[PDB]
Amino acid sequence: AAPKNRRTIEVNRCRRRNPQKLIKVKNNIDVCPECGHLKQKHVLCAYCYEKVCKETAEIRRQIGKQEGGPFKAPTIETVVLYTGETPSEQDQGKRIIERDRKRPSWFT
Amino acid sequence: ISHGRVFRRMGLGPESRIHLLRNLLTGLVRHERIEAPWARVDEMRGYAEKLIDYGKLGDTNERAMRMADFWLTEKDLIPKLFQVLAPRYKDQTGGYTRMLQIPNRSLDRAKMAVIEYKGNCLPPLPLPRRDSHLTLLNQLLQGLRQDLRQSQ
Amino acid sequence: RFLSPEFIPRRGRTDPLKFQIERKDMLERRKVLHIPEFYVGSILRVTTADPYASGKISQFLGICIQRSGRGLGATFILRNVIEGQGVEICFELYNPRVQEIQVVKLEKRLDDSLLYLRDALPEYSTFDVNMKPVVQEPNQKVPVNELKVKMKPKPWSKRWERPNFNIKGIRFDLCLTEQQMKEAQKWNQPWLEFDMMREYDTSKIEAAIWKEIEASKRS
Amino acid sequence: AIQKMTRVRVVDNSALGNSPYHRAPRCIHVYKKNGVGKVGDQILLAIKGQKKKALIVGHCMPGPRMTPRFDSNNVVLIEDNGNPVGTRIKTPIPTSLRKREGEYSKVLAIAQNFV
Amino acid sequence: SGTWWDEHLSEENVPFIKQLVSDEDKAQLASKLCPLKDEPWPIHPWEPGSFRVGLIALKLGMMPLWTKDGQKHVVTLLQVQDCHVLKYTSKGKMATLSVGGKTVSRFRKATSILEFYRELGLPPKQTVKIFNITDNAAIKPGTPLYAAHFRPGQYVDVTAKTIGKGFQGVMKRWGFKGQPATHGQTKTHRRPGAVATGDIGRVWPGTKMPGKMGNIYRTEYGLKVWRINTKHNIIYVNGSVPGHKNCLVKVKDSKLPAYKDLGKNLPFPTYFPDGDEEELPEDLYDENVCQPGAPSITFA
RNA sequence: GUUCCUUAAAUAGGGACCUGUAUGAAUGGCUCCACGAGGGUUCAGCUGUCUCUUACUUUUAACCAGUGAAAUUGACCUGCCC
RNA sequence: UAGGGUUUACGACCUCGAUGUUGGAUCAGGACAUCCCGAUGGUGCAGCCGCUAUUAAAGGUUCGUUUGUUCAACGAUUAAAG
RNA sequence: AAAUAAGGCCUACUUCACAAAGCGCCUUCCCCCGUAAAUGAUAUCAUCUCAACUUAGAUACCCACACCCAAGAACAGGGUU
Ligand SMILES: [Mg+2]
Ligand SMILES: [Mg+2]
Ligand SMILES: [Mg+2]
Ligand SMILES: [Mg+2]
Ligand SMILES: [Mg+2]
Ligand SMILES: [Mg+2]
Ligand SMILES: [Mg+2]
Ligand SMILES: [Mg+2]
Ligand SMILES: [Mg+2]
Ligand SMILES: [Mg+2]
Ligand SMILES: [Mg+2]
Ligand SMILES: [Zn+2]
Repeated sequence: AAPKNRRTIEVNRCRRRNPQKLIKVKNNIDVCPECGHLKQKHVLCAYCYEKVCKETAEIRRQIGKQEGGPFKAPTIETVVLYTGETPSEQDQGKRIIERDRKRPSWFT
Repeated sequence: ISHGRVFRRMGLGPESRIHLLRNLLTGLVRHERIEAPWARVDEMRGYAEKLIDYGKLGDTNERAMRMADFWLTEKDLIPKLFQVLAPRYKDQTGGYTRMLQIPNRSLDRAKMAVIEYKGNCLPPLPLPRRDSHLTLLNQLLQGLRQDLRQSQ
Repeated sequence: RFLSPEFIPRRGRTDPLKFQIERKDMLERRKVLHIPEFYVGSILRVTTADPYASGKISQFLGICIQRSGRGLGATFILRNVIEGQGVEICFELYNPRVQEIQVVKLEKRLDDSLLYLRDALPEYSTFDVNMKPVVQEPNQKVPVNELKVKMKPKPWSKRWERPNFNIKGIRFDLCLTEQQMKEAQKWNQPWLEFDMMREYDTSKIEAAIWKEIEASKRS
Repeated sequence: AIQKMTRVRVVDNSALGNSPYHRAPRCIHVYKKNGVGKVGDQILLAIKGQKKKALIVGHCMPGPRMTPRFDSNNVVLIEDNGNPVGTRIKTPIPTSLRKREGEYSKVLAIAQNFV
Repeated sequence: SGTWWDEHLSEENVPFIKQLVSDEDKAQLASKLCPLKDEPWPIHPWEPGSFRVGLIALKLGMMPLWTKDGQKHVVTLLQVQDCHVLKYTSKGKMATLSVGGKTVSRFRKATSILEFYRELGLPPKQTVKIFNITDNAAIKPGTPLYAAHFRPGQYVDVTAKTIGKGFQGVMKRWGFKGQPATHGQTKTHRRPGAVATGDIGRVWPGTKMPGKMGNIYRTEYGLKVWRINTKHNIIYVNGSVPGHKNCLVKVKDSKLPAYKDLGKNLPFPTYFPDGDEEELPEDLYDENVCQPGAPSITFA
């Protein structure tokens, strides 16, 4: 069980230098059309994902401020708006949740 | 051996994993977006598929009511579910949940993904937009199709 | 309009061509004999033909304990204590040694598998060998003689007290006690009842099977 | 099914099998290359502190499809030539033994009922 | 491989390309459906020493089959899909012939394979099993081989992979008895005890040890055929067959000494639908097989 | 040990013989009411201990991230047969 | 007259600043002075049952009751429990 | 027809379920040197050859990014119309 002979530096090098253990190079790094932050295939961007996360967090904070206490969950849909923008004539009963913000160049 | 085996073991047993999946489904029904590992993400997506199916079956049905009361621990999401996610998708059949992928976690580096119901009021996600039709290969294929059509 | 449980395939992935060929063979076989539809707990009487017996024609009576299998395999055990001796024969509806499949009754007994009859006293097993049929109410709800079954002393062979079996027929009040019922319920799994992923849908498959049966009957 | 040390239930008119005893008679040895007994096989049976041959007439495990399955290890006694000891068997006997005709002829003639 | 095709295609060219691929494959199959009409090379009669080309079917499932004597006999399922010849090579030790099977998409393949399959008709297949045939029977490439190649009452061998159980232990890999549960084991229940002797400080090559079970080609000899189907091109072989369901299997004539000189009634080259041959019924039965629909048996 | 049983086999258990030649009496000889985690057998039930083992959950194992020891080592470019 | 170091010893030649002691479990490698499946000669070979000498080790070599003991007694098997 | 050891399978039977396993089912094929016999000399008899010459005397598997997997610890492999 115990080492009968210490491994030589040559053996150690040959063990810790073969291609099987070396980090395999990858070639799945493209250029994201948005903000060019070199994204990966089959994976979303980084800056766009952070922006979406921040927007969702702000929307959730606004909903909580409007909803109030916990244990609510109304049975009505939601509609997000921005500075100005008259509410859509189709969504009149849906509770509107917004505050102050400008529509970015990627939100419908 | 695991030939043709479904349900990947997660927690310390069936009860733990099903409770975790139920909690994830409740969180998604409450917020419509969760960042969870790929395995748990796909499991919760498959569960929410049947959940929406049951919700669409009908509200007066005692089976669907019991399923909604069980799979939802808060007990406040059952009406929202039944009255929003069932009538909104009255035209679809099985086009729910949109799964993607997250780069990785900044802590232990884990494969995470995102899933959400279509038509949500939240901002849109950067879906993988295919190449435009005005490219070289697309134009060549369009010309080939036009020639094949004119051949008749 | 109930569809025999032999046509409904299993969830196992495979080529539908195999199931189609199996259904075609089953229909071609049924075209000869009759093979009436029956549920669990119903008394049956299959007249088979054996190569060595008092006459090439054989007979036997019993209650269908259960039934499973797919394709040409439609097994069903027939229970009938004769001369104070338990006997069980595993017959298949798609055998060449079949002539007549007479049905005496049509019951369900709630439980879809009367495998606990082996542990039950002989009173709920002995039946007449030359009994007459009992038909009534054509095309109507099948009767269900909802009745409990007393069990022998504690020495069993399958632990029917646990809830995983789900019988809803054994009379545990006249056999088991409070501690036994508690120890049995200890191994409960309420999550299985709510597991909506284990259910195997069959609406489209049932419609396809009915369409194929109609096409085969009309041609 | 009927291997070594198995409480065998005898069913014959022989006084040795019908008389009671303070020890249940169980098999002795299986006359087969393998350690498993089936229908139509000779086996030694200890009865009343004495050794005597027997014959397996039905087991408790599930056999082939077109065959029965008893709930008790039914066994019938037999001598050297056999030449069965008993004279009447009220319990049923599977028809699988009828294919013998030569090895156990008198046993079939004495058999009353059949499955 | 290189970059997968579905990368630079918009949301309108994918279905068009799929339909074009399907139409091209169907047209090639329809054009190759006529072997006799095209140069089929001279056909020779049956000879004492000569073999024929085999088939490559798909193992669907299993089902029982009772004979006229009233006995259960397990039977397998083999679907003969397309099954075309690729090329022919003369003298190695004997002539050879390549045969395909299923139709695999021509997108995830090597450029050399794509060029080779473009030189000939039909689309690229999955596997390519080479059969050791004699110089007598020599079929031209591009011809089909349906299930009619074989006939009932014939022993046909089959070989294919097996349900690999991965790097298994010892008991499941070789059937070892392991160690008891008590008296007085503490950590020994499935491990291998002694290796081999003591003084020998080596290990006998080939000694039974943990390894990758299954996942290897294994042939089975002695498998009788009961019934065959012409419409769906199915072959029902007796006994099980190596390989999981929906797995390609190589089938060819047997090789036992008692079954070698009996192909006089069988087609020496291969079945030819175009004839000048008299088509066969929906499915040929056997002399000792209960037909579907025949009256019940009776041993009286 | 002889001797009769207890089972299919009994150097396991027990009924009597002194021949224990070195047993034998408050260095205590014998029976007995209740009892023994003390040491050896057994009748009707019991379980995977085996006949022949298999399926599932966890502990646990492998990979991806972090840290991170000890027993030990003359150097090894370390095969096999006579 | 030739072969054995498998039993009992005989000698203490490195191994008491360590080679962990028998049976019983999984696994068996090899040798034939071969129990059996293959082939021969003789025989106190009318045939089986037998005996002897040569080749053939590709294969097989049981289930249990006791004493801790391989060995040691016994019940039933198959051609054999080397 | 049964077992032995090996190669496979879940459609019927069971442990059980989207699998796997056996109690359940299919397959396993080549002679082995030890003898007995034509024809004649050393030894014109006779005689089987450590004298010349004749009798019982290889077949099988193979060699063109990303999702799922009956393939797999990774790696690797199969499918992705
Ligand atoms: Mg875990
Ligand atoms: Mg074991
Ligand atoms: Mg242990
Ligand atoms: Mg660890
Ligand atoms: Mg690490
Ligand atoms: Mg140390
Ligand atoms: Mg010395
Ligand atoms: Mg020493
Ligand atoms: Mg010392
Ligand atoms: Mg030392
Ligand atoms: Mg010798
Ligand atoms: Zn971006």
